[PDB]
Amino acid sequence: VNSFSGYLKLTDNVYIKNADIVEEAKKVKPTVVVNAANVYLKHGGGVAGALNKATNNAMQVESDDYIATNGPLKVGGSCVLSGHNLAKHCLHVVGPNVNKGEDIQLLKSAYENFNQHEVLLAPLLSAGIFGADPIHSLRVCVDTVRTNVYLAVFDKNLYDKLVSSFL
Ligand SMILES: O=C(O)CC[C@H]1CCCN(c2ncnc3[nH]ccc23)C1
Repeated sequence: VNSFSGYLKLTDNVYIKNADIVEEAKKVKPTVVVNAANVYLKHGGGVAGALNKATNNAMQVESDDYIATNGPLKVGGSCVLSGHNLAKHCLHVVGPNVNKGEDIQLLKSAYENFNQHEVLLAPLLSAGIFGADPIHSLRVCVDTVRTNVYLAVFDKNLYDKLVSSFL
């Protein structure tokens, strides 16, 4: 038993809700919140900009030190950093950005990072400003993640289309 509430169950291990991931993180304090990161951990907009704003820019300060030490992530890769006031940990995961021409096949590699964590609150990778089809992203998630994932979908209209079209 865990503290996630109001989710629709899609499969044995994947759940979904119309929610603002920032507000969900603020209430649940999950062990892991996933950020929709880029390779530079520049949290300017989308999910990343919203998560970072909610930390009063502490996420960005920590991220800049991480990059200065380690260099950029790989597309499809991830790193574990602090969850600040939102979660114990933040798993920064880089899905391919279609608006940069990155290979959508890397989306599966991106979701594989979730399997290193027993339970996660997450957005749909490569959705939103990353330019991928969220229905495809959900399919890859279901077919790749084996750990327990709670997906927060900000847009109510999108949430209804994902549910109604789910196979
Ligand atoms: O319609 C969706 O979910 C997909 C849109 C992407 C794009 C970036 C922001 N998107 C979010 N997803 C969940 N929570 C959020 N809070 C603030 C933004 C946010 C995900």
